[PDB]
Amino acid sequence: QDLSEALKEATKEVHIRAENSEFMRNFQKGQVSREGFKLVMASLYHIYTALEEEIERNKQNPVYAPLYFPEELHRRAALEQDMAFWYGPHWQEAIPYTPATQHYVKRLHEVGGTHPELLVAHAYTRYLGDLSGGQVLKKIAQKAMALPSSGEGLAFFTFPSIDNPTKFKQLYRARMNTLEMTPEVKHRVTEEAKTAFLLNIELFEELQALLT
Ligand code: HEM
Repeated sequence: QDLSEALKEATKEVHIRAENSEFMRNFQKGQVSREGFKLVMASLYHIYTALEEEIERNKQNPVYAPLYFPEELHRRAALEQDMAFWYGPHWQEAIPYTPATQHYVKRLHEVGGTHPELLVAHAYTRYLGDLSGGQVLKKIAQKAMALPSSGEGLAFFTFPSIDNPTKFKQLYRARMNTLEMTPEVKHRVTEEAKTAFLLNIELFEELQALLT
């Protein structure tokens, strides 16, 4: 069984739980406000910063290299633009760093520094989601908060280097199947992907609690 299929099958149930989390449920209803959106985007800034820092550390490592797509996927630069938009010129010292966010970042550095062979699980969970449900959220966010089609404030959800996300995802899944794979690595990677989904669910549950 190819890794791409193993990952889809391994995370299909927790995905349902994540897509139906209270924060996302409200988001999908269009009940997202500036305060809530700033909280999640600021948390993603910390998360993607840590993820991409570990990706850079392991870009030459064969256990990850085939999936090294900085130009097409990396979000840090986009998030820095969004942070300046939502938080202003001094966003660096204005944005929050919640406990759930720190926990996520913590696991990211553990994987990147000690278990690099599992890094693919974390890139898969965030990036492929960004190119799927993330595109739906972008549309909802634009309508709910009156964000311009010009993209300001939603740079994170925009991939100017990917003409067709559907096609890119297929390329990505295929590339995931070229990584050196053993029963040991395959089992652990699917396990870490489930953990990645849980870290996201816990972030959303936390943010929702902070807002309510
Ligand atoms: C906001 C609610 C969500 C919606 C509307 C949504 C919707 C979708 C849809 C329609 C697909 C299928 C795309 C395809 O076959 O190419 C998908 C795939 C995916 N989603 Fe979500 N999603 C949501 C939440 C999430 C969350 C919170 C995560 C984890 C951060 C996530 C990560 C993924 C991943 C990793 C895939 C790719 C699965 C695969 O093809 O192996 N999604 N999502």
